[PDB]
Amino acid sequence: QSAQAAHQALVEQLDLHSIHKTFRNPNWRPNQRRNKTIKAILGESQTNIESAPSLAPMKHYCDVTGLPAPYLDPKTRLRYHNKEIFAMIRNLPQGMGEQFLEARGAHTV
Amino acid sequence: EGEVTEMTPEEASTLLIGLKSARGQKKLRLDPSIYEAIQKERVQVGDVIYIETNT
Amino acid sequence: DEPWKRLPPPTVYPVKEARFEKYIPPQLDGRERALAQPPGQVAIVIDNGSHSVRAGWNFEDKPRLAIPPIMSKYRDRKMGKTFSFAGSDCYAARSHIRNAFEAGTGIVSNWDVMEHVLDYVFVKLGMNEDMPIVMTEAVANLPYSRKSMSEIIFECYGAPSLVYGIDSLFSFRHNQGQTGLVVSSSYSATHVIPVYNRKALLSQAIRLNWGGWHMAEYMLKLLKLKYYTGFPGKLNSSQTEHMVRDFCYVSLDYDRELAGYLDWTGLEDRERIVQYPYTEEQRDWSKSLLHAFRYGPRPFDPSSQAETHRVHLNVERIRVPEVLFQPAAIAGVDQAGLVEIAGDILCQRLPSLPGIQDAPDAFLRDVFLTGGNTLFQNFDERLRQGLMALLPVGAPLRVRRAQDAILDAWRGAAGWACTEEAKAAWITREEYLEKGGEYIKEHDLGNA
Ligand SMILES: Nc1ncnc2c1ncn2[C@@H]1O[C@H](COP(=O)(O)OP(=O)(O)OP(=O)(O)O)[C@@H](O)[C@H]1O
Ligand SMILES: [Mg+2]
Repeated sequence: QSAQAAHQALVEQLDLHSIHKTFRNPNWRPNQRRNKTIKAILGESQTNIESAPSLAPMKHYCDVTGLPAPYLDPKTRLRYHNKEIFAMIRNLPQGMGEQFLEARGAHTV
Repeated sequence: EGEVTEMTPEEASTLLIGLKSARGQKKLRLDPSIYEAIQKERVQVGDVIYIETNT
Repeated sequence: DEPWKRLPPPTVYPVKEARFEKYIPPQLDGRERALAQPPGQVAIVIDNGSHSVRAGWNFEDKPRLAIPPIMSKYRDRKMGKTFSFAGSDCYAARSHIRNAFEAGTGIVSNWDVMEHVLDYVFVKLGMNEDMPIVMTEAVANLPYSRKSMSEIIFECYGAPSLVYGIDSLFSFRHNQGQTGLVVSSSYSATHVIPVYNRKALLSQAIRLNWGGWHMAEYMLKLLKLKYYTGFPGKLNSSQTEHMVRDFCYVSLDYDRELAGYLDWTGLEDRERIVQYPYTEEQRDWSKSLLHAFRYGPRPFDPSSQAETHRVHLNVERIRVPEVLFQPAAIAGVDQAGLVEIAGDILCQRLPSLPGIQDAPDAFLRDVFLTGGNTLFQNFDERLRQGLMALLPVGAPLRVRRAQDAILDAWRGAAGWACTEEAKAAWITREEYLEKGGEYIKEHDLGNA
């Protein structure tokens, strides 16, 4: 159908293989291992070291609703605003507690 | 009147105290008398204090 | 009944995300002008934005090209031919995508993706090979990354010369920057750089690892948690990017504003709502904080398809930008916040430097905001109010914005591109063949 043909005509029109690139050196070929993660590069490099943690005490916010949290639940270690949110926390689907932690980069492990 | 941002004993008598409000911070040179008044009250860094400069 | 039943019908915004747009042919007119312009005064200027690679001609006031650093390559096996894409030709219709940058990070890492992006740039600029390239770097860009890029430029494209400079510092030079504190918040990160007599003190620059990427990712995490019982729209980072852009703002007093944010009175105004696509053939919800959090003042029912296909942002309007000011509290980032960073620089570092003269007063008189992720409402006002409390009373603090937060870094490089400063900083191909791609000319706008 013409809609698919027109779409495939666009897919053709955009293709970087259909375009020929005379400025590209044909002889040079990369090292296949050249793609490395920042961890790998820093490890292989053994200023880009540029910040440190704050010494101030941080404020406490509810992991569910983000509102300020007077309370930390000793069971799941979620911070919560009030009894209404504590009620949902203690009956969360079993895996969900680790997601509310993970939203602030906390985990049980 | 400000939050006590610094308390630097200058001599070993004089104190320098740093005070801060939402609108800036200030340093004051304190005579040992007003220092010990500040020190008889249990002022520490992070406390909020009121000082009358001349009384 | 009445407190909801009297309300007008909710105002709701269609969801947005990055999408393909009408074809742009290769601009041979640029190649023509570039050869007509005087010798030694023409360069290709590329800003390697992790959100958008911006490219064009130094003699022009805006980039010709603004392209996501992405590629796609696949076979429609029934059609047999291979197809390959780099940029918005990736429809961000397979969306079979890879990106040149490491996720959320300022540094290029998939060099094959980058090399396809560079091929796309030079095609669209009408290259018919030989032209000097001005290219932006991350702050403290890694030596291996600098090498691999320059190796692409000189081995694969054989270009006559390359120069590397920091995009935020180019932006500070398009504006009449002379000395100041350059605050950049970008896609990848946030940097505070002190600049003295047009020279950046990069040994005293600091990076906060939060940016427009992390805001889009964090907004996604929160909306997935808000609708953990399931949401019928496919939540994606490219959508929450547009939500952060359109709806987030910085609180001038966050605790005061937050603690009252889910009060039912005026929640219809504090709430903003976006519609995902849909098709259709004494204990009460009105006293539940979690109903307000999720659905606001209206009643809710799952029978209404449209009302099931909408997310309510509410507290996320202000919680998301606050991660810059309170990173460890709100997102657990073990880094000091933006006001504490700028305060540490102005108050502890610069007055300790030898010979710097009137620190902070010299730098303090022009705190300068760059990069798109600074564009939030009240961002400048919040930064000023925070610094003012840390400074000696009545000190001449000014917080100022670039005339444009995103293009101005390219414009600064385009203006700088062929100055005697730049041409003294250029590395020639033969100098690269002598010194190798790790080598860089030390200059005021470049890395050490
Ligand atoms: N008006 C706006 N308000 C808030 N955020 C915005 C606005 N316009 C753009 N942004 C965001 O700013 C970011 C783009 O920033 P910018 O273009 O300066 O980065 P970049 O040059 O790609 O990054 P880097 O230098 O780290 O590689 C995106 O996350 C985008 O959503
Ligand atoms: Mg940038």
